Amino acid sequence: AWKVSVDQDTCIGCAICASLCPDVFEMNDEGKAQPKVEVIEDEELYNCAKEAMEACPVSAITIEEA
Amino acid sequence: AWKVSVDQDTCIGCAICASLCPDVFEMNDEGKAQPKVEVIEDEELYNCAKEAMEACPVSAITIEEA
Repeated sequence: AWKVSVDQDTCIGCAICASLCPDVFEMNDEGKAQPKVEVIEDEELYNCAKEAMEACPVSAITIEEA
Repeated sequence: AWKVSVDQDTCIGCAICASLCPDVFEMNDEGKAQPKVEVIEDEELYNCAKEAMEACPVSAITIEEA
């Protein structure tokens, strides 16, 4: 499994992460992304969030093995 | 998108679906499975939930076009 987090202050709110992997990232009240759950257990859902991570224009998303 | 449901009257609480797809299924205070989410959007999460639905011993899980 992997821990997933978005740096709110660093996120610029473009939402490509939520467009690429809505199963992990959603946009909140304040226009920033956040993960729906702080962990991902399935591999291909990991692949889904990793693509979103790698397309972040400011590297606000981090995914690390738990 | 798909809606995931667990029939609370038919669920035997063996937790198979939670072992198969922890990204979607969790056990409630009543000891029955329940989805951790409102809606699945993409293939990856859909595939994980579907594995769990076909393993369910009493057919408590449905995944239908939202």
